[PDB]
Amino acid sequence: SGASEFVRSCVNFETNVEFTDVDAYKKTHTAGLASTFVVILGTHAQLREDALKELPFYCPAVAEAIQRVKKGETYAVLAEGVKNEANERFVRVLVGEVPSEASRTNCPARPDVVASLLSAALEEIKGPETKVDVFVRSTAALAIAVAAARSAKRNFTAKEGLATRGYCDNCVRLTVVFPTAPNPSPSELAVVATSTQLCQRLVDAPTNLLNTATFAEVAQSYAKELGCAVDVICGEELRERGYGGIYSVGKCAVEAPRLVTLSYKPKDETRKKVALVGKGIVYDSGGLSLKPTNFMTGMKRDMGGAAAVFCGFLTAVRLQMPIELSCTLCLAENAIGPDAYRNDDILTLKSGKTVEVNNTDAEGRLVLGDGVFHATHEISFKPDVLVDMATLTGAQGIATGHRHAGIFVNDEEEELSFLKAGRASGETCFPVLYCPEYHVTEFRSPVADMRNSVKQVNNASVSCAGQFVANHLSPDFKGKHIHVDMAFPAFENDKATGFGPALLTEYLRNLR
Amino acid sequence: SGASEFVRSCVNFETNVEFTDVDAYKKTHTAGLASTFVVILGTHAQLREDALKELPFYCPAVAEAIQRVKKGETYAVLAEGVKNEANERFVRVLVGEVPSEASRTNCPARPDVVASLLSAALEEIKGPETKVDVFVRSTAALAIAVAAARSAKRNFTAKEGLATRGYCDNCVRLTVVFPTAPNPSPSELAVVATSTQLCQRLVDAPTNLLNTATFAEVAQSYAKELGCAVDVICGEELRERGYGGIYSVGKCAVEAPRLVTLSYKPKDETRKKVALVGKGIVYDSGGLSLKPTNFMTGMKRDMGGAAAVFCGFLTAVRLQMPIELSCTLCLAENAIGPDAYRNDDILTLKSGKTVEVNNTDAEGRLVLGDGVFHATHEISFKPDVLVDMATLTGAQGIATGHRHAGIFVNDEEEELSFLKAGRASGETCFPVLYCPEYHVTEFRSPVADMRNSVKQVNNASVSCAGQFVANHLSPDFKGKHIHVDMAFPAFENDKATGFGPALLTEYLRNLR
Amino acid sequence: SGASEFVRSCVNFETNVEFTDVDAYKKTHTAGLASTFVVILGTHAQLREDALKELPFYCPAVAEAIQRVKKGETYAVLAEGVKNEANERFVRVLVGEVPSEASRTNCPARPDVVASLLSAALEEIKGPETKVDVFVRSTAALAIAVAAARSAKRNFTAKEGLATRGYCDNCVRLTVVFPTAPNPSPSELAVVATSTQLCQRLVDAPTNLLNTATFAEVAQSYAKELGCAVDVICGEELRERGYGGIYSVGKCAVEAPRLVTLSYKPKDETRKKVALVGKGIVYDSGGLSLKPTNFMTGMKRDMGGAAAVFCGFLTAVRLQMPIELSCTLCLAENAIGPDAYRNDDILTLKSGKTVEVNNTDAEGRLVLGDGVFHATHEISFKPDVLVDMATLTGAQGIATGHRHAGIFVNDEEEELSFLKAGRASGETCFPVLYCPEYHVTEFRSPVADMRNSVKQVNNASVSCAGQFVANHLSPDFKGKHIHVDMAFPAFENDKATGFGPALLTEYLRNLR
Amino acid sequence: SGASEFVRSCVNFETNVEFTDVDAYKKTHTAGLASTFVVILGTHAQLREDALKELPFYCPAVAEAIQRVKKGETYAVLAEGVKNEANERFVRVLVGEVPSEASRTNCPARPDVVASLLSAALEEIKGPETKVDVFVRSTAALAIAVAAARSAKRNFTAKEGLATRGYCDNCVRLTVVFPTAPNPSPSELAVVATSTQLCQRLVDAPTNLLNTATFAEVAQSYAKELGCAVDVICGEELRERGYGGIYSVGKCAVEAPRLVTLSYKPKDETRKKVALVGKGIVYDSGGLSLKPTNFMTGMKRDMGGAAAVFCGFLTAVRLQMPIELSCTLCLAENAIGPDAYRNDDILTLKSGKTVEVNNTDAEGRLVLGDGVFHATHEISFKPDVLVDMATLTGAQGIATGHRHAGIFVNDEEEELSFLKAGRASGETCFPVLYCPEYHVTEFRSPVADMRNSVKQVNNASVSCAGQFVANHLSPDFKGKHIHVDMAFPAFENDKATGFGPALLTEYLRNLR
Repeated sequence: SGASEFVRSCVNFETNVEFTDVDAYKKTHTAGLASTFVVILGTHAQLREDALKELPFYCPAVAEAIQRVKKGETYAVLAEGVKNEANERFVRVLVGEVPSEASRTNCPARPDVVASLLSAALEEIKGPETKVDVFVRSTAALAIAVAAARSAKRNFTAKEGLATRGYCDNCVRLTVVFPTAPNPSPSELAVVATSTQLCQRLVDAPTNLLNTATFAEVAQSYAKELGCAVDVICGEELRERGYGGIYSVGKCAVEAPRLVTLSYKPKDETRKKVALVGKGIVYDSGGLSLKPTNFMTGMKRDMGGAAAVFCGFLTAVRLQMPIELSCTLCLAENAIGPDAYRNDDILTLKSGKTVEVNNTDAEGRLVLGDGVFHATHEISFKPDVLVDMATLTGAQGIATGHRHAGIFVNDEEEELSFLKAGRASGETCFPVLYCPEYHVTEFRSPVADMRNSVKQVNNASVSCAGQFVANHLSPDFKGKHIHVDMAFPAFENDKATGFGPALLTEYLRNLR
Repeated sequence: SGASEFVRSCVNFETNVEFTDVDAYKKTHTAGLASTFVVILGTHAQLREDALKELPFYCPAVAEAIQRVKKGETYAVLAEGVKNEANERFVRVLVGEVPSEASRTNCPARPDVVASLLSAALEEIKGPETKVDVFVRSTAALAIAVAAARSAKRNFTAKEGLATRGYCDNCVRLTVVFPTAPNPSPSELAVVATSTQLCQRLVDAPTNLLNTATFAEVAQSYAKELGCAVDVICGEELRERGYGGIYSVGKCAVEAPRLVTLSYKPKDETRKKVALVGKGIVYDSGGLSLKPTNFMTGMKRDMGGAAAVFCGFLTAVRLQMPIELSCTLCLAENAIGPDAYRNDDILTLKSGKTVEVNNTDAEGRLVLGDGVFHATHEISFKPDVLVDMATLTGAQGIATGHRHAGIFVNDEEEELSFLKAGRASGETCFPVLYCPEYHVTEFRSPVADMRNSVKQVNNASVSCAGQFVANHLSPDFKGKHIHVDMAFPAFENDKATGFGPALLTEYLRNLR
Repeated sequence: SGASEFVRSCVNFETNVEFTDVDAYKKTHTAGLASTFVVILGTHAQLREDALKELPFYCPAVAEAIQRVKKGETYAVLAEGVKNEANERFVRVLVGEVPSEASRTNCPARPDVVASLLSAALEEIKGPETKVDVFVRSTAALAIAVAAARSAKRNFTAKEGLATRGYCDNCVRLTVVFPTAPNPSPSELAVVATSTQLCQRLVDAPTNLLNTATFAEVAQSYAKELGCAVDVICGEELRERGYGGIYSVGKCAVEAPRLVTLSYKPKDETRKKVALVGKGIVYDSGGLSLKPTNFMTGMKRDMGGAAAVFCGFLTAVRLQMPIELSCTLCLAENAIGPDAYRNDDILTLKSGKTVEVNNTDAEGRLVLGDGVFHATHEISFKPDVLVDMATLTGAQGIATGHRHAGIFVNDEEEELSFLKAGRASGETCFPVLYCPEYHVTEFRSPVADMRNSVKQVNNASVSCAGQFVANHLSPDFKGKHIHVDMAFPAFENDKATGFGPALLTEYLRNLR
Repeated sequence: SGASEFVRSCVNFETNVEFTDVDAYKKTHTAGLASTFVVILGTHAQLREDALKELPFYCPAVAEAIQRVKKGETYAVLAEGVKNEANERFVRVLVGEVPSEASRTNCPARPDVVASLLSAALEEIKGPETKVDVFVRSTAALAIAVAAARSAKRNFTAKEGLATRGYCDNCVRLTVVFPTAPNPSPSELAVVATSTQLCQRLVDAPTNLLNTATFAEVAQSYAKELGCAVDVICGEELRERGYGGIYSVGKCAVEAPRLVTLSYKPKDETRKKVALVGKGIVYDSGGLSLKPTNFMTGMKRDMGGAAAVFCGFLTAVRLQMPIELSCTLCLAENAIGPDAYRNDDILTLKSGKTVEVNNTDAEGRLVLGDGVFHATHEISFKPDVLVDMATLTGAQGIATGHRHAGIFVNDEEEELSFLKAGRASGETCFPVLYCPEYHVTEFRSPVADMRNSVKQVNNASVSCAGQFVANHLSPDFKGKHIHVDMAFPAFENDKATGFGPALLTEYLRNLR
């Protein structure tokens, strides 16, 4: 009933962020400013432009704020003599200075800071459904929209009885104002913002609300709404049909494991054919290889990859992108108990390859193994590109850091393409070593085709986990393979960031 | 059947210790000494008094023992020419010297040493139901009675087939002889000794004998005997009635969790109204936050708080104290398995506050949370004082040591009062920091009202665990709150001490 | 070279904080406000008082700030139309709301929040020697002065070439304005603030600047300035004169250990006689019991106790308090190397008692042992009270938390008195268990009078370390003994707080 | 004594490998085969070519070996009827099959397998100076030469009295035979092989032979031989001239730290100007941040970076490459003792920036910091490119694995160029994240310009160590910066690989 209230919240989810521009704002709001809380974000150079002097909140207090504000920080004032709909004497104005410096591996618009400046600014807002206008000087529309959405306080929350108000603190109604009409359009940015926030909510929902059944149910309802095909292979049907990876990982849990596959065939021409596969570990105990407490917190987030691909798919269908798409969610709970798969058991994955389990907490790659094979051999079409997303390795952070998802890719060109998409979306990635000839030796088994956990921990371990998944691709698959490890990018300041869908959306938007 | 034999043992439990005085001993036993094993305990000054020279076991051997015995130690002799009922040539006499030094935070009669000297003396006794007379020179009746009771070999034991003789080695029948008629009276000391020993037996019973059902059953039978009301909220009834703390902690176990509440309304005037709440974790695995083996031994003792309050209650009813009393036992097993509450799950306690679990082994405070709210909002009366007892923190030892229970108290005066009661009973306490404004910040949650385990371990962690419990008190409760952490005082030399009931008894006896 | 520049900085240290009141501010600054950056701190009730409306920075913007500001937080505005000396259009005004809630163990004026609000407010100030006025509504002068001083950015720092400008960033000149003439007076608060900041600087100085020689040298120069007697027992003189604790702990280091004793006899006659002893471990490697890296960072702060007592002394002499005072600094570096005292070596302390070392990282209590004996047996007078201060135990935090120094005290009345002094100064304390009879057994040695490290870690270990020190008091000392463990209170947000001197000052000021 | 014998061995070092081709072999050795031990290495396709049938060891036994041999493995036969100089009945022939599969990040000629096949083949050779001919089918001359050199048993060794025969087991004289005249030439490959082996020997020499003095002495003697300028800044001269990083790291050791700089100006004019800087930690104890035993073994290899750049330089000078070159060896021992730099000390590097040490075992970046600044500000010319090489992070392995050195590079084009050079040399690299904006925040200090060890371990830690070094580049340096982390590539099967010099050689050879 808390579950079914959280399901209804996901199924009907709309965003609290709208997009417009300065001139449209001027034509529409002829009754002065339409809010009494205003955030103005730009670089030092952008904030010093004459154009700012004509904006409806500009006044001498705001000009002083611009002169005094330091890089990376906000400077708040009360602006007087700025007419407004509420007829307040004062308007609250925050000015935030964004750094201009950006490395070649980073988004030039620095949405990392935009997000955190906005986030800090919005902590002053309590009341329900308060109008806030964010005037931005960057024209990197997509990156900005993501940053705004993930910062708009639509997070999962069960504080102060909010379980009966959609597990959401509805404190902010946000309007982002670009300098000029944005590309992409306002309504596309809204669909993107909606996906980012839904992903954010799915990731931080506790497992007692989001389990394999409830997640499957969300996908099914969205499937009906969007006019998409959907297929669920549940529980014993997985064992009987040979899906020994995902089945064995999930069979101990109270809610059965499931492979959930959604399909979209566009009405217009198909420019490409793409398969998405996502690690949907709704909770990770570690299994018989039990994690210590300090590593087991935040493991409700082990379904981050499935949320990312689910929300990427949802975006692409709503934007009616000209790409044939499958989306496979690999849903399981990694529980501990008498029927838990063991360290030494030998599983037969759907690939037909045998796996000796030497670590029950290298489970995500088992479910992805079955997912990727399903995507390359069991569905209605042959994808040119396969993207698998997972929040899998604590070594991901060590390798590529908190803000760059590690990517293991079998084609230089598609890798570059995927990196460009991260830089444009602000959901940035960095490559890990692609070198299968070295990685495969880490999984040598004396009794099965392979083990699931590396012999040496100190040997390109993010890459190895990608290689394990690659080992279960259909032998006839000759297409491009992108493996994303997004363990740390999926959360910031101990809250989900909604990372993944906008990355995908940008990558897919630019396929030809 | 071993269970039901242990239940019958608890339900009919009588003590093996009786109390009298020197002059009553002289009038009654006109056939010489009534035993052939005699222990004489006092300080250096007490033992050198002329009065000793008139005692029925005094003789030249005993006088030499007194001259030679060292502080903290016993000195054993065979006394000749001391007539006795058994007509033995010799009488075994042990003389034990108690230190006189006692700090302001300690019981001046030093029952710590009395206990350990007596304990050592009674190791020479094997045979069944052997009469032993302990002549004590201290007049601190209550403290002495406790020390005697906990040292009288009525411990739980399953050695050498003793499962079929009440899980008890019935080797000693003990008579304590004070210098003068004691205050309180012999029969009150017996009731106290009975409570101490029953508590001792409950604590060291293994969980395969004492689980949530069997403990509940003991309470129910005592309820019928004493003419007290009793109420049990069991298993699914806890989930359905919103007791999400205690339910979630216990639901994985084979025996269901239970809230067991006993009530006593005195026949005569009510001087005060007091609620007792006790942590009844019959076994602690740690749950998904599994303890290492060396920390998981002695975790049958995690119900020590429930035993303490149950036995305190039982004493107060049998002494017909003029206080209206409730006693709430928070009974659960913290098991590991598929339906175990998770690190990241969000529980709704009966308080209505949401708790994000970041450590499944900070479970006692969850069950106490529901207990204290039940006691402050769901029962027939409004208590002036609430005492919650738990064996909860390994940090308790670090803070206040092995012999002083840590107390977290919201009122200086009641704290002092409670400390005086510990010093008189010899079940000593010491305060921990009371400072809610600092403790509450340790439980900040990004998704719920609070977490259950501290962010920083190094920040008054015994106090913090007390504060967590305080957070779930009914908002209308304006009364005094005493939180006792008795982890280490509950056992000594790897055996239960029966700590708690006499502390309570003394505190309650002195309320006005 | 950098060392003698840091010595000159300490020797000539003046504070950047001045104190006054509203009416004296009004008579003096008749050109309006004397700064253009203003902080106003008070409680919700204090900030809503009519009196505020007449202060020289009050205006409608500021009134709105007061209505909107949240508890524990600051709210910044630009105030227009406010008379000021610079005649700026705007004055920067920050309003900070202090909580009114304070436990019985806490300072009612909540300087903890005052400090952190001020600290946050002062992060906007970069330029040199910028005038800032802090109007406070609390009349708890002493607490406020400390909070202000420690928050005024006079910290030790070697950033950006500041080694040649006294290791100090001179960015703020601070004026604190009370509602009425403060008690104590402005010039007394300035001396106190000077002491707090000097202590703060000594504690966070690195050991390559503050070693045993340089610290000794500071004390000697201050001694000459203040007209105080001073005595140094250095290196081999310590071994030869029997100071085997402090000598053995320090003898491996490059700079020799030293006992530095300062004396002050007042001009007025006084009955009151007090000895201060401080743990001066300029760096703690752990010795042969080497600390891991994550515990060894911040161990330049192991001289916190010596800084505290040195600065308490300096305050008391500058205020010409009517108390005869000695101050003994126990200076050593705990280094690792061939001549490092060993785990198993047997030392002969000055007390004449032998100590078997079973942990080289329980070193502070060794140097304090020699310090306290020196203070109770080797100096010109017999103190009524001995206070020893040390930053010693990581268990201190576990016991009494980050903000309350643990106190081990042999006299209930003096303990209460010392607690009252912590509450008034805002440098709060809380008692630990005083029970020597239990503590002494933790130091049983089979080959010497005692060990130095507890057998059991989980047995009132802060108390035990206090007891060890007590064991080396002169046998003829019958006076009051206060042992302060200030490990965690000495730092906050990874910067020194200057904790200790004001506590002492307040305790000493109120000796009757 | 053993030291000066190891110095003489390094100074006069000649290789045991010679290079030729099939046709030149045929014209020269007209008495048939010039050895009686023959290794033939190629791929499945290469080994089945008709050309093999005409080689002087071909016979029906060898043909069967080719048909039966498995990939990655060797297959040995005794070949009969093969013309040879010794006129033996049989010639020992080993056929090794190399895989053809190579990823885009790997050397296509797979010298990794060539090396290990050759290595296995050469384990049969014991006798002194035994002639072995290796016929290879790959034309990747440079890669092959390296593989051969590092596999030719010229390793450091002190077994069986070999301390008096140059710490070298002279068991093999090796002749590598390509299909056609190789590019580069035989005599260039010999110089390269000489460098690889010398590097291999320097890396696995124990510190009791190779310390900072002895390494400095080798460099000086080579300097004289080659006609190169050389400069040494030794011990106290480093402190006095402001080199606080390298000085502080090394000052505890018995042999003083040294900055050793060699220069080469070519005879031909050249625009290209390159600086090499190498981490020369001759032994790493960890300092006060002491390593456990299992991490401290192989720490004689912490000078791997200095050996690499020293040997790269030596190659480039002997080949008279048209590049102006400096080579700075940052020589120190990281010892433990009383004058060991501390965790909390604040160092002033030559850059003029202050460093708060929060880990004494992040020492290599301190010495490199002074090295890189010296190279960019204190030498006779302004390099266009700076390459710093170090064996620094155990995280390097986690990130980029055992065979790919991690590279942190400030210019995408130069990175690609450096990667191409690793693929051609077979000393392969892979990029780590370049994103200074994220890395610099990991080194925030409250008392100095920066810390030296990351706050978070799980945040692109190889990259962060690179960034630290970058922070101490001269502010006027606008050139390209390549930071190489070669911790694991420097050793294989617990023996030094000689990694680095050939990578450099190839990169330098191809500068445009």
